[PDB]
Amino acid sequence: GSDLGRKLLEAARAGQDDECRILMANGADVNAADNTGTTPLHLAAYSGHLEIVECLLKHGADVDASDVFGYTPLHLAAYWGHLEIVEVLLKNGADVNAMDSDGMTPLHLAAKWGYLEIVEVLLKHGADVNAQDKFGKTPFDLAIDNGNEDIAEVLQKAAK
Amino acid sequence: LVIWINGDKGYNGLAEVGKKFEKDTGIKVTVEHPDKLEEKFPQVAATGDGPDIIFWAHDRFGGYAQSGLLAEITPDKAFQDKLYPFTWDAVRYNGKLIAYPIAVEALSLIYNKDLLPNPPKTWEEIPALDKELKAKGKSALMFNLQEPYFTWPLIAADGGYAFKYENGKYDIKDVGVDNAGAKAGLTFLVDLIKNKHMNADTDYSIAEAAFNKGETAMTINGPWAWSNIDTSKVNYGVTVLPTFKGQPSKPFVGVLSAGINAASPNKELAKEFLENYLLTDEGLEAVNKDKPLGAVALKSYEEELAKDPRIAATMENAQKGEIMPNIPQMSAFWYAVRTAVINAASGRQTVDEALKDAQTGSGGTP
Ligand SMILES: [Hg+2]
Repeated sequence: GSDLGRKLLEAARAGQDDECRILMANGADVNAADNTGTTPLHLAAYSGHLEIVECLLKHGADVDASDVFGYTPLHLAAYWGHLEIVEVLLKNGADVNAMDSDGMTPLHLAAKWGYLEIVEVLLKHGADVNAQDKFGKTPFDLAIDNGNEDIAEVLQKAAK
Repeated sequence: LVIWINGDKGYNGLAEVGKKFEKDTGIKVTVEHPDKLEEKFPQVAATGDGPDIIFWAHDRFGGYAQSGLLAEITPDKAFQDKLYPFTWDAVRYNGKLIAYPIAVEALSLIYNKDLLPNPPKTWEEIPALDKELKAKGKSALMFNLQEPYFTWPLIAADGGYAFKYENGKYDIKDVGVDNAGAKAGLTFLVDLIKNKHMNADTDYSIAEAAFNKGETAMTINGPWAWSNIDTSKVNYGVTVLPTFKGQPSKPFVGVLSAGINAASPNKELAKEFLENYLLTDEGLEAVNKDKPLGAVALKSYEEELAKDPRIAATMENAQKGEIMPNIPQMSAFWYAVRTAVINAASGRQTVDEALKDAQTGSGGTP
């Protein structure tokens, strides 16, 4: 995307829905990506701004774009506790079991940081509870290791 | 007595101690600060010339000693105890002491007391802290991620190390770059970047600019940076680095040391100037007045300097840090690890891949 692309990435990161609107109106590439594979939808899902995410998706943003670390927008949305964003990404065909370089999935991330309601919606869309990461840890194991009580129980019930 | 000390140190103050000696002994004392003296010394000392005493960071002296440029110093048992134990570990080559420790420097955690009155005691809680601050349009932590010197504190916390040290001797072959300790630390660092708590392109100027204008709650830096933060008028504090996996961060320690030239006929005479005229409360203050030494190796005077919490923090982190190997092979370490961290941070290589290369590149084995 060059000049406008870099600006779009910055607007997405900073959660500037207006700037994003203006940049896209000036021909900014919705699927622009920097050297690390980071796209506007990644930074938008990280910014926690819903309107921008919905805007990027409507312009043809790829929901399952992976960065160099194997992170999709869904990974960032879950990790940063943006429930509404997680729901929109999944609604737009996000891979719920997307796995990063270290075998981490959105469920692992949501389970790690106590995002109960995000764990629920993820499980609702078929999140794999028996998915082991590079350390052999399941999302349940992460819930236990981080003292997340209510989430460890839900993941247990789901497993059984 | 001819002495060489860098121009950025308080050489005028050291010269006052020189005036004292002369007036208290007779022998004249000249204090010079030639351009690029750390490179000039090994060339001029190889011809049997140079100064009687050389002041420079200890890390350089191991190369000097290896070429027999430095006379072995013989501090009595009583003198050893006047200085902090670990400082002597920085002036040994092949188990023998080749220099007197003068001052000590190490990285500390610098924080904005208005944005973060309660600085983190652990690395593990920074992600949560950054999440809270990002709501306010700010970040928890920004520091130079381009140089191993700045990222090693974390990488080494859980058992990483440059070269194995014991009995004043480094093992060129025992490198602790790709051990479980190093991989755990760098993985945590990369995860901070992967989750966007930090940016892989953050360098010295970017981190400095961000902290001094109140955009980030924390940074990592040394005493040299304080002066720029004072001018920014940010209400900052300097404190112990966060722990990782219950382990203290291990910053590299730089120890301004004074060596005696092997070609000097005034060995025992230089010993009296350093032990009884420079390494005292009076001697160190005379120098500190001209240009702050920061933390010092002399217990008595350090305890007075430590009334400044920033200096107290510097010493605390130094005591918990890793003395910078003073051996030439350290050039290989800097070179290899610098590439490994930048590559792991950018995803160009995985942690395991990056540190394996660094282990080999530093001269070690997997
Ligand atoms: Hg947009």
